[PDB]
Amino acid sequence: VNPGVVVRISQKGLDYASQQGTAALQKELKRIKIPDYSDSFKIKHLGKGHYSFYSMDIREFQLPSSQISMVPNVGLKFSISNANIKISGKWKAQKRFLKMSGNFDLSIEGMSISADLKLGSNPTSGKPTITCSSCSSHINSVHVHISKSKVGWLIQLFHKKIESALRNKMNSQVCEKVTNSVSSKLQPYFQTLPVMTKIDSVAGINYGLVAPPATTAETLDVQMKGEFYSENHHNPPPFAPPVMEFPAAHDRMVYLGLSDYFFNTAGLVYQEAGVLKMTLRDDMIPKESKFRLTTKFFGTFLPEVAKKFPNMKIQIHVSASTPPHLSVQPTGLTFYPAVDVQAFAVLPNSALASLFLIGMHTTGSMEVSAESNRLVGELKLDRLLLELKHSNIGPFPVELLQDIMNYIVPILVLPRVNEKLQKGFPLPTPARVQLYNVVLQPHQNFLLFGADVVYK
Ligand SMILES: CCCCCCCCCCCCCCCCCC(=O)OC[C@H](COP(=O)([O-])OCC[N+](C)(C)C)OC(=O)CCCCCCCCCCCCCCCCC
Repeated sequence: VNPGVVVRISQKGLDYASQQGTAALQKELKRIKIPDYSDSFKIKHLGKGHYSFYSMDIREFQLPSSQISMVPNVGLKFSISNANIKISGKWKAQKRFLKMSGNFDLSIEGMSISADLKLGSNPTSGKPTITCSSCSSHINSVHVHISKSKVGWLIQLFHKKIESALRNKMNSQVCEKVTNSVSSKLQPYFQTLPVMTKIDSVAGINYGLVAPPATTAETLDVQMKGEFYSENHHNPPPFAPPVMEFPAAHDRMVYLGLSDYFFNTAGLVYQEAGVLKMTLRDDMIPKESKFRLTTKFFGTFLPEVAKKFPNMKIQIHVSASTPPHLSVQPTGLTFYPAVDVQAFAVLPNSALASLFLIGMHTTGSMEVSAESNRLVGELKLDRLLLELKHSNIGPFPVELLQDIMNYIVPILVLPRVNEKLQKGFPLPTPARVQLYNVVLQPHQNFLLFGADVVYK
């Protein structure tokens, strides 16, 4: 099925992911435990004894450079190159009754760590997966700076008996940490991505992955369902999502393709739940106005109203007749709302007497922006078109209600609607990230959302 939303992370985005990762990887690397090395010796002109290098602690583990390359159709390749591991510890040697002790410094440089990241999807939950398929460290030199006392044999000893085991265990510990951090911390983090985002008492958005993440030459492509759903009653959309093929760029870190299907499912869900309705009472209009929802006022042009229903208030019911459409094109987004406006006369017992039913429809601009990690918008209308559907007070020129419709609608109706639109809809962002410096480029059948991300 064509996805309703597509997320494309660019190289700039991956570079950021790697910098945050490496930084987080440094801490785990600095917590590696290297054993104590105690062994005996017997040198031709020195004698027999027991040496010991122990109580070693990692003081600095700098990872200056890190990089994530994209291996088309395969995955990511994480690489660190000039790793510097500065270790410190103590040592003690004993020759007969001679006891010698002191601290020592060790420096491991030119360490290279390479790891393969494989991306997948979990169908039963719709969450992305990431695991480390391969890892390999590599140490170039080991500078044992016990340069403080004339004890060359001990330094010779370190290189001839200990170095070969230290490096091997260091290379294993590093890849052990990397592999673990991926499964235990990288994967669980990217699963904070919203799958079933509940936005209110009525709707929610389904951001579930509909296929495994595809790695290309220059982008990591993520396909999401992107359809507003209802929990009170499930109903599939009478349309299919468009193929969102957009220019892969590297100006921003991430790019979202928000299809028209996505936006239109919202309209369907809110309509069918019977919530796009509103009651206008005469007391909502500020007391200092020309128009009044009273039969008296309506008497100026429709009496009838004042003739059958003498001096009473008027109540108007505004409801959506059909699901509001939203068209996305390179010029901008257009909204097509159709409403049923029915006027009732409020009898002295609070009962409602149907006056007439009006069919209104218009065309407006839907502007879209982003605040925090939300998608907000604002609706603006054009001329309103009235149509008379049925009248209990006889046929009349439906054009007489134009002035009333042109006050009520933009003063009473539009305001409430824009409040929800300005509240917005949650975007598919993982935890602890905020989107800044965004660009919204309208395209044919979908909206392009580009942005930079900042990880807390
Ligand atoms: C696709 C979603 C659309 C929404 C827009 C956001 C899209 C994401 C684009 C990247 C920008 C966001 C950066 C996220 C940072 C990644 C995790 C992090 O910083 O620390 C993890 C966490 C870091 O730990 P921690 O700091 O988060 O919390 C742990 C704290 N301690 C350690 C004390 C317990 O776990 C790790 O292991 C860090 C990375 C180690 C291995 C390095 C691997 C290379 C880097 C990974 C980048 C590849 C990701 C590919 C994404 C594709 C999947 C959709």
